Amino acid sequence: YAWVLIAAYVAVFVVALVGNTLVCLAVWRNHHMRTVTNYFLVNLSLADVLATAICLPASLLVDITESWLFGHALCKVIPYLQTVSVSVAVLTLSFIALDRWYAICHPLLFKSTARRALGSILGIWAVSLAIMVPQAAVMECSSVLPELAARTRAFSVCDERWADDLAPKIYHSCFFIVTYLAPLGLMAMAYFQIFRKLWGRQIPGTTSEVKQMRARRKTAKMLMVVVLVFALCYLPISVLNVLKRVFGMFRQASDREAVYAAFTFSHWLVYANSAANPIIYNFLSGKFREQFKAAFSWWLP
Ligand SMILES: CCCCCCCC/C=C\CCCCCCCC(=O)O[C@H](COC(=O)CCCCCCCCCCCCCCC)COP(=O)(O)OC[C@@H](O)CO
Ligand SMILES: CCN(Cc1cccnc1)C(=O)CN(c1ccc(OC)nc1)S(=O)(=O)c1ccccc1C
Ligand SMILES: CCCCCCCCS[C@@H]1O[C@H](CO)[C@@H](O)[C@H](O)[C@H]1O
Ligand SMILES: CCCCCCCCS[C@@H]1O[C@H](CO)[C@@H](O)[C@H](O)[C@H]1O
Ligand SMILES: CCCCCCCCS[C@@H]1O[C@H](CO)[C@@H](O)[C@H](O)[C@H]1O
Ligand SMILES: CCCCCCCCS[C@@H]1O[C@H](CO)[C@@H](O)[C@H](O)[C@H]1O
Ligand SMILES: CCCCCCCCS[C@@H]1O[C@H](CO)[C@@H](O)[C@H](O)[C@H]1O
Ligand SMILES: CCCCCCCCS[C@@H]1O[C@H](CO)[C@@H](O)[C@H](O)[C@H]1O
Ligand SMILES: CCCCCCCCS[C@@H]1O[C@H](CO)[C@@H](O)[C@H](O)[C@H]1O
Ligand SMILES: CCCCCCCCS[C@@H]1O[C@H](CO)[C@@H](O)[C@H](O)[C@H]1O
Ligand SMILES: CCCCCCCCS[C@@H]1O[C@H](CO)[C@@H](O)[C@H](O)[C@H]1O
Ligand code: NA
Repeated sequence: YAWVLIAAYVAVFVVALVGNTLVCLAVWRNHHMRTVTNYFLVNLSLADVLATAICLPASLLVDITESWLFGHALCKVIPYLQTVSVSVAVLTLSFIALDRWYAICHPLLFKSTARRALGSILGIWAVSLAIMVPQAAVMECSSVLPELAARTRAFSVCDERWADDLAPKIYHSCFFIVTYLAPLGLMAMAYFQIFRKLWGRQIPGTTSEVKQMRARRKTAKMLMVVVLVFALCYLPISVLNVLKRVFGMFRQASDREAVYAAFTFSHWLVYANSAANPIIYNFLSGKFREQFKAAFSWWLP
């Protein structure tokens, strides 16, 4: 099953790096692509490239070897970068939802500009980089057999170190709510209201307002799919983390094989999400589809 896992990780790594570079390039090279949503979708691609390039190979080696082969320093740095990336992704999706909700449901309160989106993007990185410092603090690299640590990294493990049994329960309950449940629950409600507004009863006297509304339905439909695919890809890892850290599950040696498989699939799924988003844009955005088609047909075959 290791060949199947390596191949799946290789496929995801290649599709994510190519797909996400194409998203960044399409927006950078084309003025018509520089919309508020597409600036945030570029930020999602930057967070997804950070995870794919630096964290995906380390995660594939842990899932294959059942050991940490990158030393003490990277045992703090790689978990930190993976968590920062999840925070940038979820906060980016939250700010898109917020932008679309105000623009469509409450149009005359806040100004939606590309320059304000760049300020929001910097804020997302500033917040994500700071709130994940406690995650890096608890990461520790230890050898299961101390007397062999000097000759091999085979029996070395990277894991969280907690001084008491209550602190990880409080921390991981907050982690789940902040990185998954509260932003996705709020986004679901925002998109339900956007759905009712865009697909609801047409108000008469609207100007050739008609074009923006048609364009908005296409974008909202795409964004709802991105949010639903994010919710599904991050559901196993989020649930497994809570059950392990808060409810003290998966500690029995008899279950080792079932637990290994479930956690390994949940780790791959996170990375599969970085590969999924450019594929979603290709099928649900004629603008991105046109750019990707140009990239594979004449920019470079
Ligand atoms: C750390 C977080 C950081 C992220 C922060 C950024 C997150 C920003 C994301 C999006 C911004 C947009 C938010 C807008 C949310 C809009 C919420 C909303 O209005 O829906 C309500 C449903 O409530 C309801 O009964 C349902 C009540 C909630 C159900 C409980 C599930 C909890 C999951 C989530 C809980 C989070 C709460 C956060 C607490 C501060 C009322 O609808 P209503 O009837 O008018 O009909 C709808 C339709 O028919 C209108 O045409
Ligand atoms: C507390 C963080 N967490 C929960 C979580 C909920 C939702 C989204 N991501 C992570 C974990 O499961 C723990 N971690 C994890 C493991 C593999 C992986 O593959 C996508 N993703 C995250 S970790 O601290 O970032 C870590 C730990 C040890 C080795 C490598 C890494 C990246
Ligand atoms: C091709 C690039 C893909 C890798 C993704 C990483 C993007 C860099 S985010 C960057 O992190 C810095 C931390 O020092 C902050 O100073 C910046 O304000 C913030 O914007
Ligand atoms: C200049 C001030 C303009 C801002 C005034 C806000 C008007 C409140 S509308 C209110 O908004 C909610 C969220 O969309 C819906 O759930 C409700 O059903 C709907 O009645
Ligand atoms: C819990 C929320 C944490 C996410 C951090 C982002 C905070 C918003 S930054 C702020 O956003 C404005 C528009 O939103 C821009 O006009 C500004 O120039 C910029 O500085
Ligand atoms: C922009 C904010 C940058 C700081 C993020 C830290 C990245 C992991 S390095 C690591 O951080 C730990 C505390 O988190 C400490 O135990 C170590 O001394 C230090 O080597
Ligand atoms: C807002 C954060 C809320 C986190 C929820 C923590 C619940 C974990 S189980 C709970 O933990 C206690 C301390 O270990 C024990 O006294 C109880 O017997 C046990 O049932
Ligand atoms: C704070 C974030 C992490 C915690 C989320 C898990 C909530 C579990 S509550 C759970 O609901 C069940 C429903 O059937 C009851 O049977 C149980 O008695 C009760 O334990
Ligand atoms: C959405 C992610 C949060 C998980 C919510 C599902 C409810 C958790 S069932 C959990 O099962 C354990 C083993 O029987 C017990 O220790 C706990 O009492 C019980 O609560
Ligand atoms: C979105 C998916 C959420 C799934 C949450 C899983 C929580 C189930 S834990 C555990 O499972 C056992 C099955 O045998 C039951 O006997 C126990 O009563 C229960 O505590
Ligand atoms: C904001 C508060 C959030 C509270 C969510 C905790 C749900 C309590 S279920 C209860 O407690 C422990 C897990 O918390 C488990 O060890 C037990 O098996 C289970 O029966
Ligand atoms: Na992602």
